[PDB]
Amino acid sequence: RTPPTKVSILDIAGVDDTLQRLLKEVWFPLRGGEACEKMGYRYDNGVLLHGPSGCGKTTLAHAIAGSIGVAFIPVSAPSVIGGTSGESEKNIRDVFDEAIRLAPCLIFLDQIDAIAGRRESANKGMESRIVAEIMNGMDRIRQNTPLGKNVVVLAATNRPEFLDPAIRRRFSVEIDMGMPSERAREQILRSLTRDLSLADDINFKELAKMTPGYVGSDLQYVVKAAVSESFQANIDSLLAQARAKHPADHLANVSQPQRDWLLLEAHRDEEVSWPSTKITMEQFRKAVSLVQPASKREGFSTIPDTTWSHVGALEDVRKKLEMSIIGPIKNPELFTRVGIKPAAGILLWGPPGCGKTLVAKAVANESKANFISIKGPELLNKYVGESERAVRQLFSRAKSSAPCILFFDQMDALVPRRDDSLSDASARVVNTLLTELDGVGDRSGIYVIGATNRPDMIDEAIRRPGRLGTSIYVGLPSAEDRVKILKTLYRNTVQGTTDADLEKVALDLRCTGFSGADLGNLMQAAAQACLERVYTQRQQKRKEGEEEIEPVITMEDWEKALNEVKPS
Amino acid sequence: RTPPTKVSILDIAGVDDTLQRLLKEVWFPLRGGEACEKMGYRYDNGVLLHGPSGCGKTTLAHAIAGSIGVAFIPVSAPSVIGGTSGESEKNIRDVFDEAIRLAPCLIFLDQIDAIAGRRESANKGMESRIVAEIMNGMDRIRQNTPLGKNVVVLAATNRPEFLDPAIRRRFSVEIDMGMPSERAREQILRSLTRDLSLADDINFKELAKMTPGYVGSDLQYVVKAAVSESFQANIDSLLAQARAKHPADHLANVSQPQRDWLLLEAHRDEEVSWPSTKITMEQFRKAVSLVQPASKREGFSTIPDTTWSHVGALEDVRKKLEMSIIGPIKNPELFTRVGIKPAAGILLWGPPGCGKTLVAKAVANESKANFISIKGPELLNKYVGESERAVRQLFSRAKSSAPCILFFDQMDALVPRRDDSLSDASARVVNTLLTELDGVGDRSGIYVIGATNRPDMIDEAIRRPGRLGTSIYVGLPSAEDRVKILKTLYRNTVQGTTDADLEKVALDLRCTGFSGADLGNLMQAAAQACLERVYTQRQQKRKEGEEEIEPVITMEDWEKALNEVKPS
Ligand SMILES: Nc1ncnc2c1ncn2[C@@H]1O[C@H](COP(=O)(O)OP(=O)(O)OP(=O)(O)O)[C@@H](O)[C@H]1O
Ligand SMILES: Nc1ncnc2c1ncn2[C@@H]1O[C@H](COP(=O)(O)OP(=O)(O)OP(=O)(O)O)[C@@H](O)[C@H]1O
Ligand SMILES: Nc1ncnc2c1ncn2[C@@H]1O[C@H](COP(=O)(O)OP(=O)(O)OP(=O)(O)O)[C@@H](O)[C@H]1O
Repeated sequence: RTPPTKVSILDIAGVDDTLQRLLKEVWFPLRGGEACEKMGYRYDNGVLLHGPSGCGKTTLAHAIAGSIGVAFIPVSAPSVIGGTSGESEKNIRDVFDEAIRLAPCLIFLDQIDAIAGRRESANKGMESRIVAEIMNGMDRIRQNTPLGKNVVVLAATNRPEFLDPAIRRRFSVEIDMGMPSERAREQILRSLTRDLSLADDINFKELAKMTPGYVGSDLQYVVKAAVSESFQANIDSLLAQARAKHPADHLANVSQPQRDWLLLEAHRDEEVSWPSTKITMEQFRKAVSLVQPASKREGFSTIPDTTWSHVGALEDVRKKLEMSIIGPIKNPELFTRVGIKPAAGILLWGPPGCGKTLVAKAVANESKANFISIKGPELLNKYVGESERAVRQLFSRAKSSAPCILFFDQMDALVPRRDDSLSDASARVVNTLLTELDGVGDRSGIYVIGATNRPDMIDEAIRRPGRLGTSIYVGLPSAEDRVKILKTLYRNTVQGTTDADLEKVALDLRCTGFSGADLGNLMQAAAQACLERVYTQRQQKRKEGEEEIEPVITMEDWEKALNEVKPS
Repeated sequence: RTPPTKVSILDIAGVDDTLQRLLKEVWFPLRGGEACEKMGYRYDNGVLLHGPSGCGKTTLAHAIAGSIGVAFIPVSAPSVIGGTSGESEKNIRDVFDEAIRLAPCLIFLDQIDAIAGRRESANKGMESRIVAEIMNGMDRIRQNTPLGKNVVVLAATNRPEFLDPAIRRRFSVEIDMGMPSERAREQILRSLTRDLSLADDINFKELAKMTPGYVGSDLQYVVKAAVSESFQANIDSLLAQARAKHPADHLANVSQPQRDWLLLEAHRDEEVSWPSTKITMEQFRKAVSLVQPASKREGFSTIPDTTWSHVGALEDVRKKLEMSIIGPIKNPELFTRVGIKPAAGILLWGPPGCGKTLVAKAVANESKANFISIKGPELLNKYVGESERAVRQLFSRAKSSAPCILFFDQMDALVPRRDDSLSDASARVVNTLLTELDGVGDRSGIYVIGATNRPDMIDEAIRRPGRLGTSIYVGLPSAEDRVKILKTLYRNTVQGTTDADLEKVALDLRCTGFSGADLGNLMQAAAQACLERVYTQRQQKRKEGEEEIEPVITMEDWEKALNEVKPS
């Protein structure tokens, strides 16, 4: 005999539409058994749950069993496999036999791709035989049903493509338990927090927004982490209290952790009352920093510390960018009301990497959105079929994690091979690209930014609205801007600040023919030269004559570094 | 019923940070049970302890149990396995059932890779079933918990790669019990010596200091080795005594070991009184020399006697190296104040056998930091999913014992498999490597040095600053160095040594454009020419005229060999 378990039904949320459908399909046959028998009409047999790992498939099934109050028979992937070639099949029979005999019940097949994979991919005579056993069992249920047998077979899988097309046909109902979005994460957070006394400064909405690739289990842990962090105050109190009851002078201490441990060991039968404290928003942020995501090894690319303050001038461009990208992301309400469709893509042309990197990253950071950077010819192969498949993969990855900015650096290679007939490989890639661009735009969230140092030879087809229609021209040469950049870089140091020196450096001819990346390099070069001076002087004095170290940087260091460094 | 044991908590030391973390996670749920029940918040369930064998994992667990005063349930690797196919599973259930019933308790799973290894590596139907039983038990605990059930599951393993990824996910907290310290070894030595009568000249502190990568088991053996060494005096005494009782003249001897054996055999029923002697410091040093752990594949690697005085010239390279490695280790204050992130790695490229290994050791030695050397194909295994986990392990070990220099010799194997699509295994490994490199930059202490005799096909991604960005070019063209090499090779011969000849040979133009391998070949070539002279002369004289053979080598042989041989 196998009775049901006690799991919390108030734990799962964000699955409103799907749970409703499940309820409709499962409630009538299980709960009103007498009614279905009298009518003579047939019902739903198999319910397949799919989606990514940790999506709450196992929990949903467990919850449903507990809530209805029916008998739960858990069939895990390797639980039926035995030692001898026959015991496995015998067990499958017994499972189905006992199940049909006792009703109402819920049979749950957790991780089904391990038992019933494609019969062409399995060259073993045991695996094919097991699939056959399942099929036979399914038929037996169908025949017995009009008497008073009420059993529903639930199943969970992570990938539908790995399953045998034959079993797919047998199963009738399918529920998609998809990716936890911003809204979904918010809901999950609320479910977990339900039993906790939250403070007024805590905004679960803010937490959800700044939580990219976290799953239901991860969020569960973030909540637990916050709990431990809050109870550090009580630990400090106990330490002070212990050192007063049992002093032990300085004999109990060799280090800090060991002394704390020893005091607690001495106490033993001492019971203490713990005050119920509230958690802060700061504690949650601390907890979030210490937690790890799931999709971290893929094409994620983290957003740098680049803001608008790092970009000198280009105020007109800044405003235009805000309108296009920040407008639809932050204000969807505004766009729906007026009547226009959100953006798809923009194109940047002019100076190089320095200008492009500062633009691409600044906009991306500000929106607090994801960023992916694919640079020029670092995609092409000698073979005929991986290049196109790779491009498809990039867009799929981008689609999965929205909001995201997809950045294409140096497009002068791929695009001009259309106007004149030359290569076949280049033709295929560009055509796939055009195709991918047109496809996305209705659902949005994915904004494509293209950049090139050369605007002349480009195909007009790519330029067309809906693809990369917004052509933004970028230019960097101006003195006032350079001074601002120098100040911004030298702002992040921590006495001697020296403003006059910064202005003079900017005035020089060599500085005029520079870029953002060049100025950064100049700063680093000056720092290195200064270190050389400090090292040579200090070592000479210490050995011949221990003194203090001086991290101060003067003009002589800047001048020498300036003389050597060249642009691009 | 199973009550706690009485083990000394003052025995384990050197684990300050780790013990503190363990305290935080284990103290609150076990000690203040009433408080956690009232609040309704959830806590930590599983704590996994990893690291090498004899690191004190079993002792730490035992100590923690005794110190807190909770019930200790020891579950060893083969303690739950029975005779029939069902008794094993029944026992696992009973363990979890009794454990949840009685609280507060600590369940300790010692050596878990024997019970729950990878389910793909286990083709048995019993092993997979046992893993399933553990999973089911884990879930049962989680459900029961809000009532008043307080049980923490501790576990110890020697290798994280062998564990099933499924159980890894179930366990939440992980503690790394890495490299044993100087203080810790001192303590272990004292524990073992406890029953022995040590002399006054023995300083256990000195032993511990000069014992780098030895574990608890190794130290145990060093003590045993000392015992055998002392009892050699008694052996000599018995030998002399035996040769007096039963002389047997010279009939009992053909060799030395055999005669000794024969005498003892004759005696049989002769009982002798053994005097209790004290061990010396000299005997311990002798014992230490004969002991060897080797640790891992390469394991621990002590720093050689290589300084800057062993390297001829390359003064520019020396200064650059000092800046990068010695700069951040010795002067962290300087780097934080200026504003730049510490080094992560450098690359050494040039001609075959120029002394790349020697330069690497010199830098490491000078910083008085640790050194690990992993050479080319001495990394690859037969397994697939273990390669990536092994790389992760290396970085974890390096992180634990910082400051350390991680040296990769002959990188020509791993790096070129990016520019052209080879396979999937190579792709995963290199991507994991890039990931590991990016992570280490702010935390630092671990500086990665790469060396290769071939620079052509390498991915630019690895070359980027922050990874192996600093490309240092090395060569070998100095006269003084060549003389030293010639002397070193001609040192291993055994009359006529001749120093003047060696210097002149080095001076020649043909010698200037050479390498270490070339000089070795020249020496061999000269030896061959000399043999020809000896053979022709000896045969002519013996036949026409048996005389003696002359192994002497003059300058004429060297000159002829020198004329013919060409470089590479
Ligand atoms: N949608 C969700 N809402 C609340 N909690 C969740 C959700 N999804 C997962 N969790 C938490 O994560 C845990 C894992 O859930 P579960 O094992 O059901 O996921 P899964 O999709 O079945 O994973 P797998 O299929 O790989 O076993 C649950 O115990 C739950 O605490
Ligand atoms: N860190 C340490 N401090 C003091 N003594 C130690 C330490 N580590 C080991 N020892 C000594 O060595 C013995 C072995 O310890 P223990 O069995 O806990 O190591 P282990 O890591 O659990 O080994 P394994 O996991 O292979 O069983 C202990 O009884 C102790 O006397
Ligand atoms: N197997 C060895 N490992 C390290 N040092 C060696 C070895 N054999 C000789 N040496 C030392 O190095 C000098 C010889 O240099 P060699 O031509 O072997 O180049 P190397 O870089 O030291 O060795 P390798 O090229 O094998 O790394 C000698 O002075 C000798 O003392």
